[PDB]
Formats: sequence, C-alpha cells, structure tokens
Amino acid sequence: ENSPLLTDLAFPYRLLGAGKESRECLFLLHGSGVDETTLVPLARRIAPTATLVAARGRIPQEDGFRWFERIDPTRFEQKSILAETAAFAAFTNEAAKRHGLNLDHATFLGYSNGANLVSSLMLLHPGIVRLAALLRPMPVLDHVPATDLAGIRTLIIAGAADETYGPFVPALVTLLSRHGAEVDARIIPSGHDIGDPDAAIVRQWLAGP
Repeated sequence: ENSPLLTDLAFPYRLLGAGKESRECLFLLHGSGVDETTLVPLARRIAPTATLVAARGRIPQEDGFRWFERIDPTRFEQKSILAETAAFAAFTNEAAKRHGLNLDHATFLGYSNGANLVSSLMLLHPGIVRLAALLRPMPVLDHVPATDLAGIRTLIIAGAADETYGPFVPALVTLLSRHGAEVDARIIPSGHDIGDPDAAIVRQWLAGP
C-alpha cells in the first residue's frame, strides 16, 4: 500500500502522489459521516500529479468522521470549531515540515463540513491558507474575528438544487469578501452531492484567468 493511514500526527491522513512531478499540493477535507478516501477521486480529476494530504476528522460519526461537533443541523458547537481548527492549523504545519509541502503552492479543498473547517481555519488562523476551494459551504462561526484575508483566493461552489444549504451561500460570500478575500462563487445545477462539474470548475479556477 503506497498510501496507508498515517496516525502519528494530530489528525490521521494519507499522503498520495508525493513522488509525482508537481510542486502543487491539495489538502482534502471530507464531508461529515465519511472518511479521508472520499475526495481522492475528485482530487485526482482536478490535479492528477499533485501531492494529496487526505486528512481525517477526529470526531466519529456513524461509520465515518466529522471535523467538529454539531448541535443540530446548521448549528455547531463553537468551542469544538475553535479546538479542531487550532489542532488542524498545527497539523498543517507538522505535515508540511514532515513531507516538504510548499504551503505557497497548496490549496485547501473541503466538502460541506470539511469546507466549513477550511473557512473557519482562514478566519481563526491567518497565515496558513492561500487558496481555498469550498464545496457546498455555509457560515458556521457565531463570532468572527477581524481577520484580514487580503490576498486569499477562495472558490465557492453552491448547488442550485441544494435545498437545505443553498440559501446560506450569499452570507458566506459577503463575509469572506468583507474580510478581504478574493471570492469566486458559482451556482451549478447540482444538489448537495459533488462530482465532475465541481472538478471541472476547480480545475478552471486553478488554471486562472
């Protein structure tokens, strides 16, 4: 097995493509209730030769995992977001040192709960994220510090058919914009599920104007 689950850092993770030619890296953060293997097929479609850090959430949820505790749908334990985001920030640095990851060439790609870890990371621990791709995200932090996100490019992909979570996307665009992020937000015909249309857009966004 070329990419076993590595468990001696703060978060379990698999490291894929580390011997391939690209200097680019993607940190992958899965949706709730699943594991770190789930975004690997999408990631490969996006960047087949990138080093992938496929990280696992620390909170069990059924047969999978999640990134921070939920109180009820749309409402999350704020102490949990803070703790897990702090832990993940430390982990990024550990993982980067260990594997020679260039964080000036790294994208943080999250789905749903994982996207909401990434956006929280940007707001709570500045200086780590430069590029973020947020698939079906929503605002999760009740109190946001006055963090300056100037220079960060963020892609958001909302689903038109995402009945439950679609309505919260404008608020996230406003929030990240106000803090100085360069936001590129899309609505696609998809629901809450992600797939090839998402990969096509992330690729297009990475390739730049």
